[PDB]
Amino acid sequence: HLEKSAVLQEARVFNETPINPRKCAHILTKILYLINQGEHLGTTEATEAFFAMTKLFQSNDPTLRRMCYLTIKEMSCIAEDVIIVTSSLTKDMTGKEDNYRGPAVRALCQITDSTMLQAVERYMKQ
Amino acid sequence: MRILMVGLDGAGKTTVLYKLKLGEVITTIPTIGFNVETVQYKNISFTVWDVGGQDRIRSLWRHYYRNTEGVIFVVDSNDRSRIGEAREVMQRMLNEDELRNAAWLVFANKQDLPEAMSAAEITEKLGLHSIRNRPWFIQATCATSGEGLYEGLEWLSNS
Amino acid sequence: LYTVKAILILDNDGDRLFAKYYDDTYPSVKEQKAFEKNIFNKTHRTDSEIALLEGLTVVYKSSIDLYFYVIGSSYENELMLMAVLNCLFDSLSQMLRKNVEKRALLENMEGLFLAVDEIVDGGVILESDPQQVVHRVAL
Repeated sequence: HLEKSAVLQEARVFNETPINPRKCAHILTKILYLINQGEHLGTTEATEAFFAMTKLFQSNDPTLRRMCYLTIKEMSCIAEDVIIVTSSLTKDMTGKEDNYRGPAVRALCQITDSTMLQAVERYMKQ
Repeated sequence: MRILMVGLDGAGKTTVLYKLKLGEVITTIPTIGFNVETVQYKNISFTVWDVGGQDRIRSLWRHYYRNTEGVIFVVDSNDRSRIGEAREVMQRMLNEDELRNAAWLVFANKQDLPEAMSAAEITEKLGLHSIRNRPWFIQATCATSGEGLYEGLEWLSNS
Repeated sequence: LYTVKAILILDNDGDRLFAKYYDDTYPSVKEQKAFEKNIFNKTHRTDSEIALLEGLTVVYKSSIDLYFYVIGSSYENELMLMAVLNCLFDSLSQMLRKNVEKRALLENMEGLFLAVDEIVDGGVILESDPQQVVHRVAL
């Protein structure tokens, strides 16, 4: 029905100044689809994504948030970086609903380093 | 405008930031898990990247590029220590070359009683007059006063 | 207890467009698919109270046009598992207020994905109470 290569370039367009929440949501869906049926993965592609995903964060939009989690969740055993996320993470944590919080832990857990742990323990206590 | 506010975690950049941004502050540690923030000033629509610089990321602080056009470089004024030499020069030069396409406005923080060693020496050392170059301002602040803040933005909101 | 070895969302036409392999042990995407061929196909368009393949439990809800699957080990309780099997089945159903088809999937692709993550997350069932859920989500 649809194909990966083009898409792989195109996903970053959401990352391009483009405002249209829907559009990107869809595009994200596809990626996930490619993935769902089966997909190669790798770093370069990831890294570029790493800068790409990252800017996009003045979104308030809750649902918008959802989408993110999922994606990130995708990266786990093949995960890349955490520090950026920290702030982000923190944001879920302080973040009003409850919701935000659960997804974040969930990606985190195959992937992470002892170290930070201590800190995040507190959160755990909570 | 992707305007990057730079400096370390522990600076108390963040303090400033929200002081301005929200009116209200937050700890003298700049962020660990970033800021991207949007501010309208003069109703003009701005993105603040606030870095609690911290090394590993610091190394990678280049880490992003696209849509870059403005610098708040927060440097702590009274910082007698981490400010110049190799580090300072390196950072500046690297940044400059890489994104010769953005004005560099350096922010000197917690000036309190200034606990620097000469406003003059440093500005020169940074080659502030190596100028023949992009809109520049050398600007003094102690955070609590916010000794020069509004101009930075203001003068900036110049075109 | 990590019950879902894997979960698959399937055509009538004996194909799978969603699967999340809760844990893999024979590799590949591929390898899953061959399995489908046997299994689904064979089963296709008809279900069981119980079905087994080799000491593993075979679980799943169908539609006239669609197939749902969960795999676990047959070494353990029908009822709960069923209860679950349904729990999903209903939830989504209820949620949907509709019988999924081929249509359903294209009709909104997102919802599946979204759905997929919430109950089970690789293997175990975190989420549930489908109505609850249903209400619980919408965003």
